[PDB]
Amino acid sequence: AVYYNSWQNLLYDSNGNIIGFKDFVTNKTYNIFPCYAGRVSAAFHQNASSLALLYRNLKCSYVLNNISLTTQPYFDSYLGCVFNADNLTDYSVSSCALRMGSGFCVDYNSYRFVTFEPFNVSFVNDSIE
Amino acid sequence: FTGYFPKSGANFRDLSLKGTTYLSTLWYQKPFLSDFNNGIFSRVKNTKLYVNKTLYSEFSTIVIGSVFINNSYTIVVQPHNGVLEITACQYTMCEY
Amino acid sequence: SVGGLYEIKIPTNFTIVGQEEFIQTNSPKVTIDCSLFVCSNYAACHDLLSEYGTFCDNINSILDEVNGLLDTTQLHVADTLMQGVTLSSNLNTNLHFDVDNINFKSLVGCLGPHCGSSSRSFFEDLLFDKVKLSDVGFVEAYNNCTGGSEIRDLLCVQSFNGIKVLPPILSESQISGYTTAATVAAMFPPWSAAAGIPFSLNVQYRINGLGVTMDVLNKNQKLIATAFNNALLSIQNGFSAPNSALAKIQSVVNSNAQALNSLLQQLFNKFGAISSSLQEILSRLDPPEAQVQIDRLINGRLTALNAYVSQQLSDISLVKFGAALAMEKVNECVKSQSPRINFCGNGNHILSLVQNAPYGLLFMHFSYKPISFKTVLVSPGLCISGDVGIAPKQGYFIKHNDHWMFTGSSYYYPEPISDKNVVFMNTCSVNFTKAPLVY
Amino acid sequence: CTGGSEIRDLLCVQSFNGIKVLPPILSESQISGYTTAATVAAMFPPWSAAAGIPFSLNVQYRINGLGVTMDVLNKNQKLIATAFNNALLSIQNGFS
Amino acid sequence: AQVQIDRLINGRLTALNAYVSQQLSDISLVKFGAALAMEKVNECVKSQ
Amino acid sequence: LSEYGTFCDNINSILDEVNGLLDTTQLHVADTLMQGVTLSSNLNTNLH
Amino acid sequence: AQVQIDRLINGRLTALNAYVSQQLSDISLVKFGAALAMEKVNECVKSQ
Amino acid sequence: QYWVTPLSKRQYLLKFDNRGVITNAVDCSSSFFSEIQCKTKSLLPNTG
Ligand SMILES: *[C@@H]1O[C@H](CO)[C@@H](O[C@@H]2O[C@H](CO)[C@@H](O[C@@H]3O[C@H](CO)[C@@H](O)[C@H](O)[C@@H]3O)[C@H](O)[C@H]2NC(C)=O)[C@H](O)[C@H]1NC(C)=O
Ligand SMILES: *[C@@H]1O[C@H](CO)[C@@H](O[C@@H]2O[C@H](CO)[C@@H](O)[C@H](O)[C@H]2NC(C)=O)[C@H](O)[C@H]1NC(C)=O
Ligand SMILES: *[C@@H]1O[C@H](CO)[C@@H](O[C@@H]2O[C@H](CO)[C@@H](O)[C@H](O)[C@H]2NC(C)=O)[C@H](O)[C@H]1NC(C)=O
Ligand SMILES: *[C@@H]1O[C@H](CO)[C@@H](O)[C@H](O)[C@H]1NC(C)=O
Ligand SMILES: *[C@@H]1O[C@H](CO)[C@@H](O)[C@H](O)[C@H]1NC(C)=O
Ligand SMILES: *[C@@H]1O[C@H](CO)[C@@H](O)[C@H](O)[C@H]1NC(C)=O
Ligand SMILES: *[C@@H]1O[C@H](CO)[C@@H](O)[C@H](O)[C@H]1NC(C)=O
Repeated sequence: AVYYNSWQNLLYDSNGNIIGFKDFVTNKTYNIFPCYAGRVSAAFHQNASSLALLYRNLKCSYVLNNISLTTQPYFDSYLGCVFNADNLTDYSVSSCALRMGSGFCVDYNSYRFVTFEPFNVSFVNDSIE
Repeated sequence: FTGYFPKSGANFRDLSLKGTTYLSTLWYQKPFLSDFNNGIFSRVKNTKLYVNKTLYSEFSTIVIGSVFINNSYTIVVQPHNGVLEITACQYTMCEY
Repeated sequence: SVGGLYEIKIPTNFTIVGQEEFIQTNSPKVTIDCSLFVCSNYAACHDLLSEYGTFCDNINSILDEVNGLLDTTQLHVADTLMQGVTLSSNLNTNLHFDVDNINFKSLVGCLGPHCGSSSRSFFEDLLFDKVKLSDVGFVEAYNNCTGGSEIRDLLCVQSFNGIKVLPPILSESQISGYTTAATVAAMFPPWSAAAGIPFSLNVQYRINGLGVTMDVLNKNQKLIATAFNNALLSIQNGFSAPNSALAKIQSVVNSNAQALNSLLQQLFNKFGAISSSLQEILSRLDPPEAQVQIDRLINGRLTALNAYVSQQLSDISLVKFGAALAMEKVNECVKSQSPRINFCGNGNHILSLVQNAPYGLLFMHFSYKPISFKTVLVSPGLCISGDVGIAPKQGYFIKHNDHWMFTGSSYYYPEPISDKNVVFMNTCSVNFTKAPLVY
Repeated sequence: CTGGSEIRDLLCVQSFNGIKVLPPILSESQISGYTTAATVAAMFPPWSAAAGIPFSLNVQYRINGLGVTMDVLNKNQKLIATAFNNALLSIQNGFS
Repeated sequence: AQVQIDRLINGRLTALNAYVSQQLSDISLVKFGAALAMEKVNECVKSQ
Repeated sequence: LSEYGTFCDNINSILDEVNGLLDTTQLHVADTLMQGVTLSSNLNTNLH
Repeated sequence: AQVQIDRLINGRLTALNAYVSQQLSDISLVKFGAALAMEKVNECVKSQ
Repeated sequence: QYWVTPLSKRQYLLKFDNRGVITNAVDCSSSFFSEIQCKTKSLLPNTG
């Protein structure tokens, strides 16, 4: 940082929050960023004995390294890291009780992470010419 | 931000007085002797003079006080050609 | 009326004009963690907030109801788009994109899931690229909240404070695929969205229904097709200008961002407390006085959440109204042509097409636009032969070559009077021009 | 509100307390002009608001579309016109 | 005085919030009615 | 009241949005009324 | 007791205001649905 | 030249550039345009 003058040691935003500081002892300048906060989207089916967990917009590496270690299987979906659900986006369902967003569904038989395709085109094999 | 600021649209008053030999007693009265109240903002011109092409800086000295006598502190801000001497002392301030 | 004839300006030349219309059918699904918003990380605040009980539960329940309403609305819109659509399995949009000199290439994306998410059309691609915060835009912005960047995105701050936009249950790619399927349903047999006839014939019949003779329509078919795809190109190019529909689309995102920022700003209001920061209060006071201050913050933040919730309910009511209008327009302007004059845009509406837009649908209304006019003397009826009255069907009776002839009301083309273009009456009305020599 | 009247209008009190009704962007006179223009578009050629035909012929055709033969309509045109403007007069008188 | 004025501020701000919510709700109905009026102008006056 | 923050700002913003919706609605109604209206310049309602 | 009862009065009046706003919003949708139902009675049952 | 003006506790809108220098300021209560500037927290408010 080059914006600290001799008398200045704190960086503030428009709302009065501290977002950076120059250390008094070492003169080293830092930016201050908030620690991560967020929710877990849990998909539950009445017939199941466990939960499917979706950490929205978080990669599985980030979840495991910086939030919590778990023994459940995981994979990186479009919506974020998904726990305890099989990645089966090549499969499709027309009805969905656990809608996760962006055309993705959690389907319970275990939980499966599948695509939600509620509507089809009726197809005929007649010629278009 | 709320702070001690000038009122925009108000008037600056050029209270600097330059004499040569004679001092008018009217200089040491109102409206030149002014009330302090919360405070003042000063816009001071640095009168840059040259002697043998050597730059010299001069501008008016301001005193801030109440009664200007040696049982009371007077703040004095006096330039000394690059050195701004600020004192707050029990000065025997002169009449003029 | 000079005698029995009035002066009327009848078009002698015409073009086809395209008009955009964006109708909002969806909005960002805002979810608030009331506990994280009101109390952040602070155990002393969560304890006091738990004494307020069902307030955060009520906020969560109302927002869940609102978001479920949005999801059901999106499902209904998709169902409306996909209703009655029958497509040939031989349809491959890579090669079949124009028919009868009308180019639908820009209105059609990839057909079938085998092409993937590329089902979005060139039109929809051009429209989506100019709006950053679509569903995928929100997903990417929230993905970047743990990338370690030095950029302080407002969306990341909002999400960290419990304010997050969730993606819709159906991705906009799916909606674009649905609109592509609806659009190609008019291109090719069985023409399931074009009244079971070729698109150009449907356009010709729609123009003829306005009072234009079939002769000029089937003689100027190439000109009509050129005018049609020129109108489509005019719409597409008008998106680059300060377009009103693009401004309306961006207004949804801008208003959502403004509401979210205003809600986040509530976390910096003191509400009469010593500070808006729970950190400062808990570092200044013991539990007895800290509780007094934290209660003022809890009350201010819960009031702000309630106000935002009421606003969101009110806004989603209008979103539902707009979605109902959009479904009605899909049914009665795109898939068919309901006899409602100014429902599908202004003017002499010919036909309408629909394309996917961020948080809504964009309708392209194509109209019959007269270019030049001829002022002619017209008769609204004639008393002919044995005092039998005749009235023109979607036209007028004109004196041409000192002879009574018929012309359409929307195009000047004198043609002989016949039972095709005449309504018969057993007794002619008064002020009907006398014409005993006719028929 | 500034006429100095002895009458205490509640609107003036509300406005003094910050509650005021602002006029619409288009005056009701403009809206009435628009409605007048839309109405006269039905009497006279080009009959842009009456499907391009005289108003009386439009009324007769609309009645015929209900299942009324044209023979009675075009011989009772005077009676139909008097019934129409009597209905309009009744609508006007109903506001009393 | 601040203790009393804060109670008046909170009451008056709550009243303003309630009026604002009611006004939004009423204007939604006004918009619905105006849409109906435009539809009637199009489909009863200008055409049948 | 200044220490309560953006409360009055939210009130004013919501009411401004409501009144702008009313204004846009009135413009749309007027546009619907005048859509497609063509009148003769010879028209003089004092006699016709 | 007045201090405690005042906190209960404020909480209960805020809850009533929130419920009132929700009820207004819901009845707007009920009116829209009833308008749709009347339109369908007119244009699907009584006629086509 | 020694220009002196009184000071008082006033609210200002201070704009800082990307290097932390105060480049512009607005005395909020000095004028109507100053009030608009402070209300929008911008030196050049939007047309309205
Ligand atoms: C009637 O049938 C004929 C024959 O099948 C159709 O003619 C075809 O019309 C298409 C236009 O839709 C022509 O495609 C054109 O290709 C050229 C490049 O050669 C390109 O520059 C144009 O922009 C357009 O894409 C196609 O060549 C043409 N084929 C033949 C054999 O004439 C016609 O469209 C059908 N309909 C009508 C109303 O005539
Ligand atoms: C950190 O920066 C400060 C500010 O420049 C340094 O303090 C100055 O050091 C110089 C050099 O000895 C002195 O002449 C000044 O009097 C000091 N104070 C000020 C206000 O300038 C300090 O030495 C630096 N420390 C490190 C470890 O870099
Ligand atoms: C989740 O499953 C999907 C579907 O099987 C995977 O997507 C496929 O991945 C294979 C291998 O990389 C590709 O050959 C296919 O083309 C992909 N199909 C689609 C439609 O994208 C996806 O990679 C899986 N993800 C994880 C994290 O396992
Ligand atoms: C949609 O089509 C797919 C592919 O054939 C099929 O698996 C699925 O059951 C269909 N769903 C519906 C509701 O038609
Ligand atoms: C279409 O499908 C039917 C039923 O399987 C079959 O009899 C017919 O030959 C098919 N036609 C084509 C062109 O594939
Ligand atoms: C109609 O107008 C276009 C362009 O203005 C022109 O090219 C064309 O020749 C005109 N046709 C007639 C019949 O006037
Ligand atoms: C996310 O970050 C990547 C890499 O920094 C960047 O390329 C991309 O544009 C960003 N997207 C958003 C929505 O911030």
